[PDB]
Amino acid sequence: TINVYEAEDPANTLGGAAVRQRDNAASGGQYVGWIGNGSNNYLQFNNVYVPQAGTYRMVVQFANAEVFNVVDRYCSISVNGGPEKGHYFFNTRGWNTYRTDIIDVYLNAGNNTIRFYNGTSGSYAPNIDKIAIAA
Ligand SMILES: [Ca+2]
Ligand SMILES: [Mg+2]
Repeated sequence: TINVYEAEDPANTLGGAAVRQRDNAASGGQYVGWIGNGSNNYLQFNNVYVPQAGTYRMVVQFANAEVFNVVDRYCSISVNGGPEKGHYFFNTRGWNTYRTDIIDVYLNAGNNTIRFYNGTSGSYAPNIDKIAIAA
């Protein structure tokens, strides 16, 4: 681990309906919800800093208890305004149950942005607790 960033960090940008909410079960006692149902309802991590250009592992801590019978939640991930990389996040079976999954990201030396969104009407990303970047 080279850096951890809480979703609710006040440095971050929340668009639209995305919102910081309290959960004692979450890291830092908060998470970001209502990411999705249109690309304007986004979470952007600002100033994700690494010393070297390259591919890193981004460990995402999240909750997803959607049912249709559990289902995955899709999220689009854009690095530095780049093209979306889609990820299907498994079901944690409870909205207060936070697990992790890994997504590879290409970062520049210095500060980077990472945006989480889902542009599909009625479709939501998981709730995001925090991310960690590992070299
Ligand atoms: Ca958190
Ligand atoms: Mg995985």
